[PDB]
Amino acid sequence: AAGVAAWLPFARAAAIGWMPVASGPMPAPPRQERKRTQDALIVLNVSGTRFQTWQDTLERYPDTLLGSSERDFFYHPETQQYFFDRDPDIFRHILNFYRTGKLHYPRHECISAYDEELAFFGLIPEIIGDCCYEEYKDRRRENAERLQDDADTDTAARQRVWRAFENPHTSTMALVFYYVTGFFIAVSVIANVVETVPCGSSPGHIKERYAVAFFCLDTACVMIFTVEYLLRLAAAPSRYRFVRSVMSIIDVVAILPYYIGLVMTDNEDVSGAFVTLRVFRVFRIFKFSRHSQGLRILGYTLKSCASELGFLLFSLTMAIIIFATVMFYAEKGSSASKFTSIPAAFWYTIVTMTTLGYGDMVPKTIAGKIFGSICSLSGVLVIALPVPVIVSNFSRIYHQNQRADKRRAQKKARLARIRAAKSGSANAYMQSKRSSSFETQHHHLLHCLEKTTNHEFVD
Amino acid sequence: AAGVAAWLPFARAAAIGWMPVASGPMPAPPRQERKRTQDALIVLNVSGTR
Amino acid sequence: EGLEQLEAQTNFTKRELQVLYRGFKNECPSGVVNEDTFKQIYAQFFPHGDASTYAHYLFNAFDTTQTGSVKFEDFVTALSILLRGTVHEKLRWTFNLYDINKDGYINKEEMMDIVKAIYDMMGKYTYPVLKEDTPRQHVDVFFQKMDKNKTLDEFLESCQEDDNIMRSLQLFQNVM
Repeated sequence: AAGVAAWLPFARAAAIGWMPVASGPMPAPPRQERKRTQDALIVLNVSGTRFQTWQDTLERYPDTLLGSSERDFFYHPETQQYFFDRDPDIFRHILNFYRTGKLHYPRHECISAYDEELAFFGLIPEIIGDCCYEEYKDRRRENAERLQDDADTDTAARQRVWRAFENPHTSTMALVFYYVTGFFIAVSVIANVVETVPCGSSPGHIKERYAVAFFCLDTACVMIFTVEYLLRLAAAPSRYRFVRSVMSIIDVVAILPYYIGLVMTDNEDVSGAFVTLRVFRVFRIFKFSRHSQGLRILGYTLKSCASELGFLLFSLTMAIIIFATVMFYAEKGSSASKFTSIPAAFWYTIVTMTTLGYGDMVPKTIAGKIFGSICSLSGVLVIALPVPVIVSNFSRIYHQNQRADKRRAQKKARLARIRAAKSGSANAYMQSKRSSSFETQHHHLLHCLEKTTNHEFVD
Repeated sequence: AAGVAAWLPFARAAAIGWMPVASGPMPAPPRQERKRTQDALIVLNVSGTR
Repeated sequence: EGLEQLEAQTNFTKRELQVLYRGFKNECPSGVVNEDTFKQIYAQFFPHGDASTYAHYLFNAFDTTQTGSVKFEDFVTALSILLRGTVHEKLRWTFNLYDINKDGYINKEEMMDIVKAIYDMMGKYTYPVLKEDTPRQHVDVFFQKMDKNKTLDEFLESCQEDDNIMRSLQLFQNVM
């Protein structure tokens, strides 16, 4: 490597190994200099104290800024030294790297400062040793998501109400429509549940109540929902991506059952589909998605931990199979023999997975009870395996939600500070027009612009 | 502000953009002590460390 | 380089060259400046309006060979030939500045965008209350100053035929 130049003369001695075999013109060493060592401990004073290093130590990596004559841009001639104006402690790590050829990242420093110091000295971030590289990468990813959140979104016609619509806490009309459609979803699901109660839609008194008025309550509500969906069809920034969004899928799934039942009863009386209609009528519960602040958090959390839940599914299925087979095979000889099949044992294994317990189905042989107890314990551990990951992701996302709110407030404060500084500069220019060394030339350029545009500046 | 005060000469090049579009009495530069950055580095000590 | 770059590709002293390089590296640690840096320095210098398209043209003039980001050598060479160069060099720089495309003539739209870049900076806080008309009279005055027919040589001669712009050229040739 280029950093082991001090061992270069030793390789010269290696020629003696093959020198008797060597035979040729030997164009001789190319005008070598300084037979005796004249290594100068060149001094590099960085905003204060100084660091001395050998010339070959600084020149073993000429590809960087400190190599070649580029460093002489920061050379200080009247003092006979290199007065760099950079941070004097990251330079220490740079010097250690130059000596070693390997750079270590100390843990307790800001990544922004470290990276801009790296860029100032013409280095690459990929030379960090694996001992420090993993930590630097963690810090990179955390500050990267930080800066991503710093500039995610900014609030910026007929489509304009769309921004009001999808941010209902902007205008009174959007907020009232949002609240009232939530009330409509709630009243529709309440209508369904109070339809199911015997007092409303059962022959409680055949002698005499059964109101068919509820048959209207859904339809109107359904039509109401349609309009906002149609609203999102009208002010759609994306015609197809909006439908591809899961929210739209949930909305259309909740909307469809009334119309599909209309079509069915218009054409058929398919058995088993009307009850399916009633079942699917409930997905206004899922339509509550926008009103529920945390339901989006729950969905994103479930999406994030997909592999963990899949592994849970696989493990629980395997445990259910094993235990159900064992208990059916070791219990089929019982008198009652409620373990009449492997599916019959499935229900017992699944009620003993979750410490649920019904007593309707219990083993009656000595092996049965002990296998059931072991089954219960194994189910407990299996089901408890992924819940820490699930709740960790949920709480995490909750934390990024609140911290993103705080960061948005901080960015608003910072833009207010920037505009305040702009106003301060403007009024400073105005008072200079009415009445440091830098401000003299600043206002000189301002007056030159005024002359070239012949437009005087007022308060 | 002066946060990039080391870039004033470049801004002067910007002025070069707009002479043919200019119409004024040209009050000239307001003069200065020195037209450079010859101000040498200052050594400042903080508890025995300069 | 900095070792032989004393006058070969610059027109400044060693002290001025080194201080300019140190300042540029302080503002651009990577050693290469981009368009957005021009935008934000030009906005910081003049905090009274919008400074987008004029800075874009300035960078395009600095962006030699359309690389997209100029290095230090060409930047300092341009600064040297504009601040301590010859008159023909300044006129060549202005020619390249006003020639957004690569045609032999400068048309109406080029002057339109140039005068808009000049006039948008003051914003809505000026005493004369400029409107879109004042760029029209300015472009008319410039064009009647230019040749009647639908020339870079004519613009050069007009520049050197008027002493007001020549005395507006040594404003910064002397200082810094």
